[PDB]
Amino acid sequence: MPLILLPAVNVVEGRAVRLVQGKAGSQTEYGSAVDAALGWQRDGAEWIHLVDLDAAFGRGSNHELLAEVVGKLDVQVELSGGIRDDESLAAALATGCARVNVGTAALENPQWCARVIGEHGDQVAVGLDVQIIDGEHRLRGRGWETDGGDLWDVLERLDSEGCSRFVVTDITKDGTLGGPNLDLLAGVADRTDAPVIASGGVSSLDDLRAIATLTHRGVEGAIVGKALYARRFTLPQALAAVRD
Ligand SMILES: NC(=O)c1ncn([C@@H]2O[C@H](COP(=O)(O)O)[C@@H](O)[C@H]2O)c1N/C=N\CC(=O)[C@H](O)[C@H](O)COP(=O)(O)O
Repeated sequence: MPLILLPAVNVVEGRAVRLVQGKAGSQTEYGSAVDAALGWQRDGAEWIHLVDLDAAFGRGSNHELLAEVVGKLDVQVELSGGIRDDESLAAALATGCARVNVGTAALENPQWCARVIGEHGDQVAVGLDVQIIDGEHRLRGRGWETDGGDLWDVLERLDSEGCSRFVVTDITKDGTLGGPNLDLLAGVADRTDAPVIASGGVSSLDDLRAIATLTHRGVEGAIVGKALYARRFTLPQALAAVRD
């Protein structure tokens, strides 16, 4: 199957935004989150990667608006941000979303995370957001403010636990239009049979073709934010590119 494309809708105060390397001072904005989501659906999206960035940064919630978005969409939503306990996991799932991503809690609450992987299966994926410095692949939590440990040790543990899916970001590529980190993606994909979703850095249709070349190694899809919002290319171009 071709690479699945997931347009990102990253929500700050109800708006679709992007950041450069997850840093608040670099925020660009693209309208209402609901209009963004509906637009990508109109354009052909199979999936929306819907992120509550206020919740990821521990500074607020867009949960009600995200529930509205999920409810209005016909297509599948992968929902994340703030999903750190039983209450917030249930609230997320109660929206009717297809699945969630857990970030911080995989780092800080491994037992909880293992429990929810166990109970929820394919509805729970883990986001592995990686900052690589001098070869050290570190996970980042809490809106990428915190250190969450070594990627490979955590990946190994999650994989052992049965984690359904991993959503992998090179944080230093996220929002940069600098290209995906294909090394990191292949590295993760080669260490798990669980599907991997590539997130961050896409800058061109050729970047998507490049990620597509990894589908056989288990890279199932790619999340695309800035290239779409900035109108580097269109969704149908992208959908067509991954089938070249
Ligand atoms: N500081 C951040 O920006 C950030 N911090 C956490 N998350 C996510 O918050 C959730 C974890 O929350 P929690 O720990 O569980 O509360 C997880 O999903 C974290 O992965 C972020 N999402 C970043 N990009 C969002 C995205 O969708 C890009 O648009 C996409 O990579 C495309 O990038 P592009 O434009 O194409 O380069």
